[PDB]
Amino acid sequence: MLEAKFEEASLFKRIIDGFKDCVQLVNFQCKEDGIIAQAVDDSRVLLVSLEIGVEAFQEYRCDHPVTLGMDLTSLSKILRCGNNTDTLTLIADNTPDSIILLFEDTKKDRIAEYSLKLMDIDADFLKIEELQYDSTLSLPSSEFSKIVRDLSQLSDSINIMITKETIKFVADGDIGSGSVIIKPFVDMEHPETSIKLEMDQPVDLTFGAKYLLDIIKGSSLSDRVGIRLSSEAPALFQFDLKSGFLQFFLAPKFNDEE
Amino acid sequence: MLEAKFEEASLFKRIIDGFKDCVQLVNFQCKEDGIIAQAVDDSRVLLVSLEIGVEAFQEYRCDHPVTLGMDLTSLSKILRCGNNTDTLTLIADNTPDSIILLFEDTKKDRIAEYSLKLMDIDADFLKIEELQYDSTLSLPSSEFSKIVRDLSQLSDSINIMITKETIKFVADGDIGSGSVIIKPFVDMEHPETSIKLEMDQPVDLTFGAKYLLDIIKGSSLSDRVGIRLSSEAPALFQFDLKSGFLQFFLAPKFNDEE
Amino acid sequence: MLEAKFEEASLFKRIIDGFKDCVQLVNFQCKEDGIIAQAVDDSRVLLVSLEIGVEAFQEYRCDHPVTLGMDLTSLSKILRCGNNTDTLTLIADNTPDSIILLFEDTKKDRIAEYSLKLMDIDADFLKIEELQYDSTLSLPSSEFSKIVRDLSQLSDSINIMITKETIKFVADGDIGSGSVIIKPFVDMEHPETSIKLEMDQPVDLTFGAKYLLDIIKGSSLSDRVGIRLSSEAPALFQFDLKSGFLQFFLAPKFNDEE
Repeated sequence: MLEAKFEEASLFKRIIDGFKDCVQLVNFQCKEDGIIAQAVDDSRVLLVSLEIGVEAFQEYRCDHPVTLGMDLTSLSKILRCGNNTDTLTLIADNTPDSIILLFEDTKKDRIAEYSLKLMDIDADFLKIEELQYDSTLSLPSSEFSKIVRDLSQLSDSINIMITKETIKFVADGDIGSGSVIIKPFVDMEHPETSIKLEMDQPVDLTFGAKYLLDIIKGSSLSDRVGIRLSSEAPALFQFDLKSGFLQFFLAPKFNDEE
Repeated sequence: MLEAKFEEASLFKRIIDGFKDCVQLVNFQCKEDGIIAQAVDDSRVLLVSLEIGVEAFQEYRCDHPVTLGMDLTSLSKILRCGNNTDTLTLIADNTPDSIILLFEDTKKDRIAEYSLKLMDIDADFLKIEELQYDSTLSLPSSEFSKIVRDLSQLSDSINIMITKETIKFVADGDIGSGSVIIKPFVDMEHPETSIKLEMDQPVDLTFGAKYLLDIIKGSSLSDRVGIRLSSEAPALFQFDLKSGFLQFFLAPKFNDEE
Repeated sequence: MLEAKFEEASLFKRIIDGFKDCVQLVNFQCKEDGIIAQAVDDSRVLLVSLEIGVEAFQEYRCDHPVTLGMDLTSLSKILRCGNNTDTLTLIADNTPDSIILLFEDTKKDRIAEYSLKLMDIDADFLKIEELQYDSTLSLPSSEFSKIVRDLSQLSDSINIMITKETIKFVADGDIGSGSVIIKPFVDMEHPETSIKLEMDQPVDLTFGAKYLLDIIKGSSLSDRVGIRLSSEAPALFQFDLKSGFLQFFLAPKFNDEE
């Protein structure tokens, strides 16, 4: 069973836009403590992991863990109906064939009620995140977006190099090249702008501009993105929600991978 | 002869945008009491009927019913010059080859004067609207636009079902389906939001999302669209003007038609 | 050597957008009194001539005339990083292979430093502007833009006819035709709106709508464009800068040329 309704349909429409783009399907599933989901591009280098806590729903009941996959573009079309304030109510029975998305106006005039035929995925969820990542930084999300779009002009691969007290994005391509370089610092004038960074061992990872571009669409969800990198493992970029989060595990380039 | 000038060129540029899109040509023609026009798509299921009363012109003289057809996209290009406030003056002689559209600034500096070569249509105007339509409703135009765009995401055909005190748009397609359902109601707090509906006999008509999408572009002309449906006849959607109107007669789907 | 930094990176990003579009390459070069540049489309009828005085830089040193060519689209990509306020510093050594464009935030956090591989052009600068042009006019730039976009709807060639106290743009095409006509006049209420025009001999020149469309993108640089026409010579359209300018020499149509 499943019955969950958000206050503002925007929140759910915001989140889904965050990965609607980098993955073809998403296998959603509700647990007693909230909703979670996961997706992997066909290119098999990008993993999307989502969690919306109960804390984010005005009503929520998942009395029996219903797993349900579905095409994202199809889900986005149904979410276009959005109304970003008028109540969105996910509804899905015990063993569903389609999830019913129900929007209702502030009164009872509009019964916008869509049903989206679910997909069929042979659920193989992955737990690849790890305990210790070589380096860990965070920074204003939009600062990060700029850097990622910018450098992706020059090259198809952005290189993220982290050394002691120095974070350096560098794109080197054909027309030329360029590199943004930032340093950790505080700002109690609005601490959520200060660049936090710990580095257990300096790291140098190169990723695909393509994918990174997708990963920054989660910026419309948080004030600060957090990036953790590991030499022997996909880097974990994350954006926090009011209860829950949205994380993208991107596999660093071998020479391919991106 | 013909000499008609609107106060704000916007009004005429607004109207023409309303059907510029769903028809290839329009056969314009002036009568002593105003200007009227009609168009039918090549697909032969959509009829556009327009009427701009004298009441809407600052000057108007049609001393001898000049019928003049013309391509819409071509007319739209000439209307792009629009200036939405600066005086547009339609001018066309007794037996014209082209209509002269003249814009002049608030003084005499700008003589924007275009001439558009008329087309040649063997005028066969149609009077297909009828006395009694099975059901009749009206509603905020934008409410209607939403419903039409929305449902057209799911399907290529929107179905409009009208029963006692229940108006229900339903699109059922491949990714899934969905239906908006509204009920008649008043609102003296701004009566032009209240949903008026009379139903002599309940009706169930299915149309083409494609066409309906075009029909809602007339929303930029009125606060409320009016829809009248008939079992044995094209549905009449209309948008009222300050003297005159703009109506689209769309032929309900057999299985084809849209 | 070369080291020049603008206060607001916008100014340089504004200028380059002005011709980024109508030319493939630009051969930049610094002289003791400022920076200048020139470009010619492959179509060989449009010349772009630029000059940014020292007066427009917060710092400037060109101790040895370094000529450097470069692709514009590539330059525009690097200028997208723009930040329109944060300091852009052009840097190029004595005999460069690439120009380094350096943006820095208001503090020292962001070292956006790009390098653009220069091109290789066998510099043949042209001095084709002349002493006396048959007619000379100026007018609000945006007034001019309108006229140029408008008429380019009807035709592929705009004709500029200048007679005593009458400036008349006329496009005559297939769907029809149209002509804007203006007259010289003063306005001490904001003199920079008054249409200045001297005519030593009346002129009638026809140009390519295509090119003229490009020439008006320099409007985002000045309040008034200035057009000087000559029977036996490319017309000179210009936009003035705070020290310097931007001029486009367009070759009038023979029947071809545009």
